[PDB]
Amino acid sequence: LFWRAVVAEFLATTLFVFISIGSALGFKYPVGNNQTAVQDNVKVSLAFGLSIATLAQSVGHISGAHLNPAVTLGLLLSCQISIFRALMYIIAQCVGAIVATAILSGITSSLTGNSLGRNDLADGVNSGQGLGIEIIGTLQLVLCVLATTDRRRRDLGGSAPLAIGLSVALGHLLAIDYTGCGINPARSFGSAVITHNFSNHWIFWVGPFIGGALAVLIYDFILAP
Repeated sequence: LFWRAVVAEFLATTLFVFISIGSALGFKYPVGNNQTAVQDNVKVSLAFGLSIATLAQSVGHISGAHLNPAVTLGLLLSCQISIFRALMYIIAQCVGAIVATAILSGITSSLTGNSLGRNDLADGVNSGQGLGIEIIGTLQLVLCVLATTDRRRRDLGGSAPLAIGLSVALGHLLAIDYTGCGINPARSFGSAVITHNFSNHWIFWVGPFIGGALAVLIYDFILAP
């Protein structure tokens, strides 16, 4: 049923976001200077992608397992996710992330103020610079998704969820640390709501939007017909 998908996406995002920040957080907690002075990212990129690949099987069976308003937005233009479906879907995806961080708050305290659960730009990375990164990051992800819903040389065989998550994993490998790999307004927002915002918030929300649109532009018009 229609409504079932909404809750499906909702819970899906909830557990997904939890795992994502859970890993990154996980390495940094036991008594400061021992292993995680600055964590070993490959684990983090992995979890971030692997997660998507798994629930994409479980929940993505019905809802679609978008877990990303931007991806849904890109899909809106091409995949035609219905004028009304998109709106509700984004609502469920957005709110779910919030419960995720909320539930994770009940852990420990060390530094309240700077980059804790949320992503931001470090040192010599001007906002514009940060913008292009996310633009491309999402552009990649959307490209893979639209790609999965069509014939392809020796067709994918069957590991569709794995392929997409791997695409997320790659998109992650490039900007996981660069921009905290936003490419998903839900992930950036969820963290933003609990700490509760910062002016730099626009970047991580505008990039995926513009990037996804640019992505379809390439496939739809030049790489589709």
